Amino acid sequence: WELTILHTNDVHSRLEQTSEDSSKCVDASRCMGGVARLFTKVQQIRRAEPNVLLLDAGDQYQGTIWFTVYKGAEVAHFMNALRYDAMALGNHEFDNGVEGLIEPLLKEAKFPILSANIKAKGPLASQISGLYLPYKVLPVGDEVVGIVGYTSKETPFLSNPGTNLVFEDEITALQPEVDKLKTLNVNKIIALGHSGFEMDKLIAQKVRGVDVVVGGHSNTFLYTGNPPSKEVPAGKYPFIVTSDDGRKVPVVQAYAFGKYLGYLKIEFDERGNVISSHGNPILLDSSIPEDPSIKADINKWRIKLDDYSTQELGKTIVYLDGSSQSCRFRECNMGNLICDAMINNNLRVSMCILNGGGIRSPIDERNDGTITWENLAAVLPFGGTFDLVQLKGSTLKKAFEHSVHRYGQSTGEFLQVGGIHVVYDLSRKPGDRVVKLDVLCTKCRVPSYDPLKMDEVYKVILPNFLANGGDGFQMIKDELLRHDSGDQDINVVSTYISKMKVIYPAVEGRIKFS
Amino acid sequence: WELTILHTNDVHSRLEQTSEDSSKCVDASRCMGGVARLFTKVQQIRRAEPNVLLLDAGDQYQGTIWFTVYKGAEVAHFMNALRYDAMALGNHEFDNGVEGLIEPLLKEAKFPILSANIKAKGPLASQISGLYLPYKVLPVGDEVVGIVGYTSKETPFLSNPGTNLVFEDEITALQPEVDKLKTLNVNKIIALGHSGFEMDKLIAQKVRGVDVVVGGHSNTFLYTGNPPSKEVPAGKYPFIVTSDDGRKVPVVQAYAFGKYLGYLKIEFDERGNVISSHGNPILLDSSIPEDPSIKADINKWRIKLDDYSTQELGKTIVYLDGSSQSCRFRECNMGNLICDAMINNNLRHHVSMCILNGGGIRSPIDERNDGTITWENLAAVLPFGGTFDLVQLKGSTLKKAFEHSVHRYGQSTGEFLQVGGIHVVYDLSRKPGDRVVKLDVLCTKCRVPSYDPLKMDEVYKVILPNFLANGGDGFQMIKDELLRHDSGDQDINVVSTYISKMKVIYPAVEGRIKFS
Ligand SMILES: N#Cc1ccc(Cn2nccc2-c2cc(Cl)c3nnn(-c4ccc5cn[nH]c5c4)c3c2)cc1
Ligand SMILES: N#Cc1ccc(Cn2nccc2-c2cc(Cl)c3nnn(-c4ccc5cn[nH]c5c4)c3c2)cc1
Ligand SMILES: [Ca+2]
Ligand SMILES: [Ca+2]
Ligand SMILES: [Zn+2]
Ligand SMILES: [Zn+2]
Ligand SMILES: [Zn+2]
Ligand SMILES: [Zn+2]
Repeated sequence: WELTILHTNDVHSRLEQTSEDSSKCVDASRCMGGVARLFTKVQQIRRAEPNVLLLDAGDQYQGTIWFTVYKGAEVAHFMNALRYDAMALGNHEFDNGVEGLIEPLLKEAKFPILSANIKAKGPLASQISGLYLPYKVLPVGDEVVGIVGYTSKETPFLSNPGTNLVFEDEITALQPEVDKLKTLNVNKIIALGHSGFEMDKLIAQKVRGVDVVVGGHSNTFLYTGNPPSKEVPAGKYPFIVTSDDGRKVPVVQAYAFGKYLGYLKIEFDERGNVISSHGNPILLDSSIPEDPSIKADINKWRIKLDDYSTQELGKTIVYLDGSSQSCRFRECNMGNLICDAMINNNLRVSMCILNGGGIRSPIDERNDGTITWENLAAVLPFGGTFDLVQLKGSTLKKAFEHSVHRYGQSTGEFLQVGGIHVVYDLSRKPGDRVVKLDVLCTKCRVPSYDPLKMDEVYKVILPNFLANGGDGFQMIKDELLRHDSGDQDINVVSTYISKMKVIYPAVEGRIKFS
Repeated sequence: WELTILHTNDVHSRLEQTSEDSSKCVDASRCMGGVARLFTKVQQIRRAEPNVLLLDAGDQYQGTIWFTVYKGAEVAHFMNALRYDAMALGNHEFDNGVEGLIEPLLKEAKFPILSANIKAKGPLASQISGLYLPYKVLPVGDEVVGIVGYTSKETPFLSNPGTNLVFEDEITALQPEVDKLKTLNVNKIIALGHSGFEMDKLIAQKVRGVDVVVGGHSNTFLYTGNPPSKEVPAGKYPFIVTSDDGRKVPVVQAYAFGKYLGYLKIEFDERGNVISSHGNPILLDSSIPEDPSIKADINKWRIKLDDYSTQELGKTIVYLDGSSQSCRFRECNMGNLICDAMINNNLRHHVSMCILNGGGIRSPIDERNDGTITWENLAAVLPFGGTFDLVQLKGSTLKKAFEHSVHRYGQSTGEFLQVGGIHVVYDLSRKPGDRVVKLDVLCTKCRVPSYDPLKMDEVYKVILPNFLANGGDGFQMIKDELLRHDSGDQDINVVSTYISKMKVIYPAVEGRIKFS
């Protein structure tokens, strides 16, 4: 018995086709992704193959003005038009609180929404009953396939789920669900969820009964053979994990932003054991036509976003690299621009820290350098503030160690900086990787970089998200000596670009590796 | 027979009293120098000692809006009121060309103006004839004292003396003059000139018959004992040179900007040989009152200078270090500010690299006056009225410019480069012309700018002053090897427009220049 799995993850409000770097589509002839194109490819597979499932591994919420304006209503409408079979909750599904998940998405979706490790309590428990499920048993031809869902246990530190939801350990909560399916004679089981590639391999190894793992969160690109675009593979597609019960478990992910459609063909025996598997993500480029009916519908919804002011805030003569491949791994000029904008607005304090997890999109310079509100909203969508904090040298050293404590997994805590020169040695054990930390003096007439002192006190400008312990920055929230509310994030950056008129941020050696 | 030599050098238009860093006077209670205070000190010494000479070793011209507006007429007027006995020509006396030296200074000074190594040719020979002299024999009581002048051989690369003036080697030109003085029965000889401390010491050692050397140009601070202010001594006052003809020759200098009055008391024998010498520069601080007559006259002349729009151009929240002790020796934030203003103004109407000679940065700016920056504060930093131009350069040409930048490091010369979009590391222990150990530059043929090592065979677009594109400060490799040269915007206007745009400025020392 053969099953075809079609899968998307971390679409992040890319409803329309985009530029290859997943920023706004300008040169339409070379544009990729979007739901209109995705529908054409999905229909080509469904008409050719008998047993097909279309799955989403979370983070459809947040990314463009489509979500700023429609707040998830666009997600339910277009995922329904594409006839997704199941979706697992991501951390971004909680960005507008529980109320912002229930009303636009859970009540309007015509497909099951899954998460086995999220438990509701108090008054909310009765209100959210049946709105999301731990699993779904789906008929596929004359057979049945069990799909078990999971969501990152880190969601309370990344989003707004509130106090009436408990995030259990993924492996602990998934085992009673898989066991229940096996007692119900469901021999084919897919683990679909949003925790990242490292947790996906752990679920494949330790959750007895799981046949295939379909994940997201880490924007992992897997490929077998010569890759078709700029994404570099982290391993082969699928990635094979040998479980603790000696079975080969395929693990898959399909990058992010709807650029690719994941495609895996599984050969099962009569007892639901995986005999073999093969496939690859499919690049959704201009050679695949956008579906005419979906496009016409996308255009109708686009009218409300078209009333947004298309006025030029300013110009860039350089590419503004806000890609996660850069800003979560190294110094990126978008990070330097925002940290310099933060310092400049406040002086109208020489040090700045900014998590890569907060930088959500790059900005292209080829459209006569024009920067609009729409371009900026995709970079800074959370509506947070840039606040003043007083920190000890020891707290600052702890935040920089946390910045790289699990380097290489594409996590949000990596820090972009202003008025700070940091050197990291990744060969050293976690918590002892900062080899050099020089900061700009304040008690000096002429500013210059001096070694950080553990017993000294520093004034830093950072997002209110980090002062509140976001991205696991617990040492900031617990040890800060002062915290003053600042100006709105996007407004600080638009004001800076308007004053400067022409911007040119560079990678100047603020972050170095040994 | 006893003689007291009072001496100034590199006053650089500091007519009014200044802040101790020699920028604008704001907190008057702590202000120093100025001609009014100098007059009180000179008057105190003249009434105490019968045999006194007041000498200037050049570079009175250029430094503040006093020179922008009065163009040397303030120099002649106030040097006459102080009754200077003689002055040697400096490089800055040629900033407004030969016509700018002849009309307001040579024609109005009531004292001799000297230089034994400058020779006139062409039609100027007849025009300038006798306006400046190789020497002057001065009566001092019952005796006579010979004073021979000299000017830096480097002046054509630093100023505008023109094609009709020839600069000879100092030692070659001075010896025939000193020998002539001996035949004229002049047994006491002072060499007064503007070539720097290293040349002053060579003059003392090799020019037979010279008794004392009074110099300038290098802003050298000499002192015996504990110094009274922030200047660090380069040696004792006086510095003693053992001459080739077997004598002890004192060499003196008195820093710059009229902050100090050089004071040297000499004991001569009957044949004009130095028996002994002692003194020190006198710090002209608040303990010496300003002469009321000179002060009133200074206030009268300042009326026309206030007409300069006192409108706040912008604000600084940091000290703007444009001092020579910094910008001629290491990375200074005033240099970073100017190079950033040069790149920003050019990108307004892709050029990522900037070079700027420390010799072009003429004053710091203080942040304590509510951070206010005016046209007067700026005109003291950039007074030459030059432009910031676009040039195309080979990687080899740029590497050579950075080698020339540190080829004779430690003499406080102007060729040291301040940078923008460049990361340079020097190792001074190495031979000259092989001191540049690291040179990284910002890419231009990239979507994201980043630092990459310089390539000898590569071609770069640099913003620099027109002065450097024309071989100023000895940058012959720039003038001779550049591939393109476009005219730019006025230097001072580029910096003021940037400050007005930014509103609040805070330049830092970031590690653009490093030493190994
Ligand atoms: N503890 C805590 C905590 C404090 C504040 C918030 C505020 N908040 N409510 C919903 C979304 C946001 C929000 C706001 C701002 Cl300004 C953010 N910058 N980055 N970032 C982000 C989002 C996703 C990932 C993935 N990995 N890292 C991430 C970081 C942001 C989330 C949330 C939680
Ligand atoms: N070769 C040649 C050459 C080319 C151009 C000029 C222009 N020029 N005419 C008079 C004064 C200036 C002038 C203009 C500008 Cl913008 C200058 N920046 N620095 N600097 C300077 C002056 C003094 C010292 C001492 N040491 N280094 C110096 C450098 C400047 C002089 C002069 C000569
Ligand atoms: Ca199975
Ligand atoms: Ca003698
Ligand atoms: Zn995501
Ligand atoms: Zn996620
Ligand atoms: Zn001088
Ligand atoms: Zn000079």
